[PDB]
Amino acid sequence: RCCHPQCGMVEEC
Amino acid sequence: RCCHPQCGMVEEC
Amino acid sequence: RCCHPQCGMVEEC
Amino acid sequence: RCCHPQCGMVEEC
Amino acid sequence: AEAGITGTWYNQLGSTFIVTAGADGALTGTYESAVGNAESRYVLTGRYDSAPATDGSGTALGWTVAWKNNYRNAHSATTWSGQYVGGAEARINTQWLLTSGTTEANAWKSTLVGHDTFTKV
Amino acid sequence: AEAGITGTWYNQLGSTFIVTAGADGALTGTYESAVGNAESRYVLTGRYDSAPATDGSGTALGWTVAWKNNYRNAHSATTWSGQYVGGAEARINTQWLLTSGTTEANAWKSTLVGHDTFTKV
Amino acid sequence: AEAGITGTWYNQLGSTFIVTAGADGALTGTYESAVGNAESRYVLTGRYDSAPATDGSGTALGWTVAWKNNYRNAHSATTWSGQYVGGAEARINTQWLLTSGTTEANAWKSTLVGHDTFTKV
Amino acid sequence: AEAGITGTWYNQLGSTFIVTAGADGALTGTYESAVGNAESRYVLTGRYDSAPATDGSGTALGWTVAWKNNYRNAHSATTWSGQYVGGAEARINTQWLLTSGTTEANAWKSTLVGHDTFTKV
Repeated sequence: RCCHPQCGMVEEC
Repeated sequence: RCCHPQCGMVEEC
Repeated sequence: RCCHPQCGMVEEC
Repeated sequence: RCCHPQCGMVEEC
Repeated sequence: AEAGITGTWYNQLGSTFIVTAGADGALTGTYESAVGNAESRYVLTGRYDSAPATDGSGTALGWTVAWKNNYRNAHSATTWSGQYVGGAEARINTQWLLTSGTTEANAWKSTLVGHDTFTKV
Repeated sequence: AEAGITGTWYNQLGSTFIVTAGADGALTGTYESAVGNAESRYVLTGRYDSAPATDGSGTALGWTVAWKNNYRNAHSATTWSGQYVGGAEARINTQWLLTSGTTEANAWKSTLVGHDTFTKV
Repeated sequence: AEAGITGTWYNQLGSTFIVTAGADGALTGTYESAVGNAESRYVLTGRYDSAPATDGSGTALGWTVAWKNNYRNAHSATTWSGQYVGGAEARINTQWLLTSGTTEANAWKSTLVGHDTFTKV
Repeated sequence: AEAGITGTWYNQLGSTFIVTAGADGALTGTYESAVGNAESRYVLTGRYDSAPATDGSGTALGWTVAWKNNYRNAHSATTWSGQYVGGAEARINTQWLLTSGTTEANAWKSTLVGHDTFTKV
């Protein structure tokens, strides 16, 4: 879902 | 309080 | 280079 | 003219 | 869509805006602070995507209000840019820019930025 | 200065917009590419201060363009907010917000911000 | 103030930032997505008004985070600008700008704008 | 390009900032008036991408300046977000947000937005 550190990315995409 | 139309101004200041 | 109307896109990408 | 540090204010107004 | 956008919206700051969404992307209406008060009503005009994606994405739109009417003039204009999200909890999420007419020397501080969320209730 | 605003304007990115400023504060026109081909023309609507200050201040204005016409649809809308400055080197200094229709998950990255300077030459 | 700002803050998007407010206006800390995960932690540095007004106004502040650490690099940086409001319901209201490194041709779409509200709970 | 960023930069408003780019991605320096008098010098701190792409893209960065020093306090803070572009005509293209400490009632107009272009000449 989120692929950028800012939207809370936990695991890489 | 509000003196500009945007913050909901009702009566002039 | 430009793929959005705003940057002056002429032909679709 | 400039009364805020950002616009290069030198002397206070 | 057109049917979803047309109507009365309220922001979290005490403002009300009535808008009509035209079939071809036109947005027309009034932005007011208090009902029944001519001095607080302003014309608004804008545009919206009349054929949004069907993948669950919002509907892009934007509108402008010049803060002048037949009674007052704040020598400024605000533009709202955002998207309409339908549903039981429909709303319009926006970011806005308020630009005031200034002298050349004060041009650097002529624009304010903020955000408004409009709801049907 | 409706007479001052009405006409053709060019930005630094290669875009052209023709606008007509009504006496009532209305802005109507077309936003297109430098070439002007039919597929790249979009409707624009906005508002401006039709009675600006006379102390040398600029004229506040703003307009919106939804990126959809009869040929294409980019599911987005841009609003320009700024002021018109007349004179031998007249220009419209603006800051804009480009919002794209997105899913709730991508809403955080739905809006781009920038600035454009339009000149008559 | 210093005592009020120092600590752990949470935004409405799932991010956590731990910061320490220095006596002379320095802001230092870490911005992370998930606890106990080195790959999601980034350095943050900023400044705040260490002697705010006593008329009930907020405390102006701002900080930056470059999205690169010892494991990942998103070639971008975000700056948050806003103010701290103390009280039982203390929070930091901000507006942010995320700029990505781009080629000259894509510079026009290099910056995203948004807003975050951080709370202690 | 820490070597490329480190140095003295000038904007179009008459402001000067001296910065040192650390190998660790840190930006530290002083933001001052063209004159450079002691009362107009402010601390600046920020971050930058210390390992930018090699495809010709700019280097993302950002910094903050709280408008308080040992002589004055404007109860506000500005954050600049943008990218550094090297070369014979190197420059730092930015967009900024200036937030002032305000009461809850004036929070809606607490943030100004603009843009600055810094050059080495």
